[PDB]
Amino acid sequence: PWSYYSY
Amino acid sequence: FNVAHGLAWSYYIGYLRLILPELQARIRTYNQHYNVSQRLYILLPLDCGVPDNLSMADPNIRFLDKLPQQSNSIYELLENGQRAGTCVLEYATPLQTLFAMSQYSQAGFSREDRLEQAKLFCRTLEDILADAPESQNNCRLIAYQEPFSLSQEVLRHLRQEEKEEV
Amino acid sequence: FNVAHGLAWSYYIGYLRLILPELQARIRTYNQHGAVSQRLYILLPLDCGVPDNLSMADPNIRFLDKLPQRVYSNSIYELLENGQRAGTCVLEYATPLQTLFAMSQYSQAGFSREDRLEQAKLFCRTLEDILADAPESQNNCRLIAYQEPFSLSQEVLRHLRQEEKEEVTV
Repeated sequence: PWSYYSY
Repeated sequence: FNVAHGLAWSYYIGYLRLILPELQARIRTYNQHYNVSQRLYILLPLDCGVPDNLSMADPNIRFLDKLPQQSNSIYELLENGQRAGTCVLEYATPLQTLFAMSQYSQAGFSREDRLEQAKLFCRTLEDILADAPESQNNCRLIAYQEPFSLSQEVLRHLRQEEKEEV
Repeated sequence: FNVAHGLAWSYYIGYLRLILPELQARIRTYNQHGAVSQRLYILLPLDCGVPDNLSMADPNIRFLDKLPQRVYSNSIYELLENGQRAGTCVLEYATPLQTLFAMSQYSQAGFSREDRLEQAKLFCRTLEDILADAPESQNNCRLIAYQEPFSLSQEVLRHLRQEEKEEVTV
């Protein structure tokens, strides 16, 4: 997906 | 002023640049079975409306499998209940960021501004991939403004790509 | 062509707006078990250099635990002075800043080192205005903008003690 930033 | 610029560059720098280079190899390894297409088809609905399931947008678009690693998913396209094409299909996720801004009153983002930035996002991403090495012409952009069969619109592009390949 | 506008808005719409509302409640449950600040401190290194481990940037910043609970993982860090615990807070980098760094290493982008710093300042200003008119309203968020030449642990400690000052005066 677009979990570009931290997860 | 133009929020699409950041969304396009971030979408390419943070996502497309990291899945596109090896995309063909993952499809080729998958394509070893059932001796489908080589490109990543990105849907750009100019309404910035991304459903959670693609099957809803068009009943002739159905899930088939997920592309195994070496997350993208392979979809099957139908015509009169018969499979007419199979490709890796995915939405331009930054379009939901444009939609959420239009539902954020404190943003000042109107529905007209959403369409304008959506069109700018498509043009900017096009120029980006044009000058990009990772593109390799393994990624095609499907921009469509709802009023039209989305399954037919993708189908038109799949048959054209096969035409060029031969 | 200001790329920071998109990066800031996406960072708030896709991340900050989804972890900030309940951030305090996660911290309160943790503090039931020392004490942790109430705000999320975001580091904005204007050089756009985000290391994989914060301990490298400053040896006086050490990992302590991750804040217990789309779902996103935030972690609590402790700041040191002469080997003694002087503060503990939820610390994290501005992830979109690496996007500015990667663009500057992309020749086809035309993004120079001067353009990266310029966009970094725009990213910091825009996020400020966004959060100011925001429901969370930085009431759970502080912005740390620093240009490396500097003790990073001392700069965050300075803001932490100021927050404690405000918490007992106002």
